[PDB]
Amino acid sequence: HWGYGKHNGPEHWHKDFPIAKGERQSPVDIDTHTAKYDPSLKPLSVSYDQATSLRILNNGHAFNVEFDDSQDKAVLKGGPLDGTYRLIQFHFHWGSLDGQGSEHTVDKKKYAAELHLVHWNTKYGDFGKAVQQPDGLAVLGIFLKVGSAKPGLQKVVDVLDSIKTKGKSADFTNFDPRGLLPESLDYWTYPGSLTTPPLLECVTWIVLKEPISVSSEQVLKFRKLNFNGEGEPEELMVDNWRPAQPLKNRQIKASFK
Ligand SMILES: CCCSc1ccc(S(N)(=O)=O)cc1
Ligand SMILES: CCCSc1ccc(S(N)(=O)=O)cc1
Ligand SMILES: [Zn+2]
Repeated sequence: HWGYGKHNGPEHWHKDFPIAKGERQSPVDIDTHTAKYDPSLKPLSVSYDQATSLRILNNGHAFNVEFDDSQDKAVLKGGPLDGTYRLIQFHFHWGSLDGQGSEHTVDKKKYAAELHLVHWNTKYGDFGKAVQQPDGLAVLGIFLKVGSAKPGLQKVVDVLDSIKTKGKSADFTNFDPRGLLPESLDYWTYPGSLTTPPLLECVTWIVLKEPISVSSEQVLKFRKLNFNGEGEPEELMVDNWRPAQPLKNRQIKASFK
């Protein structure tokens, strides 16, 4: 099965998921000088006041914090979007070292990690139908740099020891994802894909310019997770990022400057 190793990592994915070589794959390098300021872009509207987290899961690739998406509760709208997108889960990608881990890059800069808040377009009724559509998902991407701790992250960090290995889950209620946002909602946007198999070309990417800071100790705890299941040989969950893919026929637009 696919993963992030030498034998099953990003360069192999195309053999099971040939869309890996498609026309709108993610992530990409954001060349900030060539990104077009678009005065028609609206402010992003992030409405997470009624978000209801339920559980956190080690899926063998990353961990997902899941939300009840059965009502209209935690929604993303505006920005480049038409319509209303409901939060279903967030997860991260991170490195073995502070100098790598993000999926998107900014003028070839890698960040230590990248947060993905995944939302599906309510016009398609549920997530599984949304991923079959070109405007099915909106993923809000936020870079992480190492510096001062992110206090709103610590509840996630502390639960990680209970989901160390593939397939473990733990109740995770009352987690407020507003505590993971930077101060500014200035962003870049472009059309792309899921960054893991099945690599479906269903995502409007919205990547915030301002990173959040997390501490060295917080990222260290991400790196103690394991890609293996309980009772199998330990493989630290590190370097679970896909490298930048060809931009092909796409324009990255900026909401700012
Ligand atoms: C059960 C592991 C078989 S080896 C292998 C299987 C699948 C992949 S893929 N194309 O990355 O999904 C890569 C390596
Ligand atoms: C369709 C099953 C995969 S769900 C899924 C896979 C990848 C992402 S990502 N890393 O945000 O593009 C978001 C959701
Ligand atoms: Zn992701």
